[PDB]
Amino acid sequence: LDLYPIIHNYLQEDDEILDIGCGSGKISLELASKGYSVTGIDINSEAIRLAETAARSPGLNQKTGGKAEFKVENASSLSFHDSSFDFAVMQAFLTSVPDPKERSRIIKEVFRVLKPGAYLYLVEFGQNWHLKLYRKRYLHDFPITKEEGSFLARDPETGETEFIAHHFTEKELVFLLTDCRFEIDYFRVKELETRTGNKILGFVIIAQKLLE
Amino acid sequence: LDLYPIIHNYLQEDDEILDIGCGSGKISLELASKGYSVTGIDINSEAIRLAETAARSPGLNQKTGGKAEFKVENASSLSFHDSSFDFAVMQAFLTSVPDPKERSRIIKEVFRVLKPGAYLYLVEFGQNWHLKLYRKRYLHDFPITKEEGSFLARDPETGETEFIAHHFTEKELVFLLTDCRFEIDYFRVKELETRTGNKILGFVIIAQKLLE
Ligand SMILES: [Ca+2]
Ligand SMILES: [Ca+2]
Ligand SMILES: [Ca+2]
Repeated sequence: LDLYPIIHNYLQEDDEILDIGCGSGKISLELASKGYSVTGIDINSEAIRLAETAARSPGLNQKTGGKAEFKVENASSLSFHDSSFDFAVMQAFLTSVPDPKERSRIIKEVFRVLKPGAYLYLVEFGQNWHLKLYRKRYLHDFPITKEEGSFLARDPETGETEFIAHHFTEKELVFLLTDCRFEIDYFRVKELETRTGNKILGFVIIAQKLLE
Repeated sequence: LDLYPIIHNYLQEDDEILDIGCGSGKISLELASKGYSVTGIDINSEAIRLAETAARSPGLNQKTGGKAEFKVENASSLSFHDSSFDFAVMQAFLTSVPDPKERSRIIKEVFRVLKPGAYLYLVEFGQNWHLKLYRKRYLHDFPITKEEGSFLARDPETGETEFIAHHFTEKELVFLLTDCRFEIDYFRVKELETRTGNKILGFVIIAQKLLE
């Protein structure tokens, strides 16, 4: 999952960027390389440690000016102040958050730490009902997950449950955003690659935080 | 899956090493780094391409003298001459070969391209019957694979069959080797990590090619 080019139409030179769910920091470091100041955020210290590791390795940059810092954070309770950031990126993050109420609380937090009229770049997987094998997985796991579009990712050799993944409907994603006072500025359905190599449909969205 | 230290008791300074099933070349490059001349072999050009890619990247070496070359090969029909190599490494390779007759033909080829009294370093996964989830997988897939210890690795999100994996019994591995005139010099049962992160028991073996 790379950064879609569209993001560069909305970024401005001195934007302070929050990367929510940075993992081991691929995207944060790519933005830093392009001259942006980015804070990469993640709940687990493992990922954050790896990210600061990667962040040392040199000669990466295609531009000057950027920097990347990483911090362990709980996205439904950010340490940062209101209006701390010019831009947020949320790439395949909410998909790993099993509680729909937890997801709104995260969006409210992003809204809070973003300045007025700041943009949010969001990429998520859609519910691929049209794909027989995904329809089957959704049908099979609903009785367990009890949420529509949430299913279990399983160990390939063993079939043991590893984690809960959620796929979104357009309606659901749109309202998650517009209920927290974002406006949709850019929206595409795209073919995305899952963390396991499947080609499925998802969404690329640029939302803008409304002025008070 | 790293190289077990034992290998360094059997390697000699100017050994020419064959790495069968080199993938993207992690192990070949590690041996090259340590000053060995190594040929990394793999059936698919993708892996080989990546390997020559990785092989360009610099500053890796902890010793001088080594080099790594990569070639697309079919292991049951090697292009190399008899007695071409002082040492062979076969790490989690045979596990991906679904035909037990194909596996003997590979061992015969390794025997052929190895010099008299050369060593073979082999690492493989054992049949973990003691692990309930592996016992269950073996039981479930036998009717499909029709080979004992062979099962299907499945897509984590979708459950679709990706590939056939084989786990070995000690008897089976021992005879695969001793039927082709190797003698077992070193043998350990170790806890290994699967390509998907499972901790299962397997084998580390140093076999020696018998003198004619
Ligand atoms: Ca499964
Ligand atoms: Ca796949
Ligand atoms: Ca696992």
